[PDB]
Amino acid sequence: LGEPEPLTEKALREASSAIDVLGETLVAEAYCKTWSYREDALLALSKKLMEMPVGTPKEDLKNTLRASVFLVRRAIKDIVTSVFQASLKLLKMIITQYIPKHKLSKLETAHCVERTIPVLLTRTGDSSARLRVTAANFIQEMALFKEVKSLQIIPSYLVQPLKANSSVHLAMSQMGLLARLLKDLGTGSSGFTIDNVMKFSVSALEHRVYEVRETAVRIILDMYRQHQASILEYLPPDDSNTRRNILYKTIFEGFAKIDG
Repeated sequence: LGEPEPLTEKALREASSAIDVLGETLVAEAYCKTWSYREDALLALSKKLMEMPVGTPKEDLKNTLRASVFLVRRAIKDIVTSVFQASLKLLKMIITQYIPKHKLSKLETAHCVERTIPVLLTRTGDSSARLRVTAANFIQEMALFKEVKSLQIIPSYLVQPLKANSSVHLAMSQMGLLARLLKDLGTGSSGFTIDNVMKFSVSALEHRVYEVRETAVRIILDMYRQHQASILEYLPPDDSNTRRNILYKTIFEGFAKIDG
């Protein structure tokens, strides 16, 4: 049980503000090469956050939240599973317990979500299937927490178009999350719209990976079962020249199958 190594010059400037709020010891623990210290820092921070009394000044509560979110964000990228899992436990406590306990605003909730969800989505492209599932399940869990659901933030990340050079795992995970949360949250108040969903799905039909294109077809057909006529403007016209692309054939005779 030797002490954590010192922070590098780069880490020092990067974590400058967190050091003032949380102290150098805890930040050094979080940055060091010993996973059990990285884990302990997050669990210690978890204890510290919930022991802060109700009447604590709002600016101290917000600073502490912002410094903690800074550490959660880096720990979501951890190379050891236990540290990754401890960061999710901390993140959940901040959004679901700390914020409502101290009656903090929607801007704080939004800050937690905006700083962590994009980094968490990168972990849904991990090589480990068990890690992809843990990351995806947590995103689904946060998307349905009452305070986060109201902000409509998470659906907006899930409809962002798939990059050309995107991995097979990353693309499949995003599509899986889109389909599952679209069914749970629906259209209107959620942040999903016929507009952004179809825009995403039609764009995915040009992806290099067969399985990505195939899932886009499945989502388009599901949107036709629900919304019928209002999605047709997003697609090309139904005729035999369009049907010389094999995917659009499947879609349009798919539409024909769904009707009489």
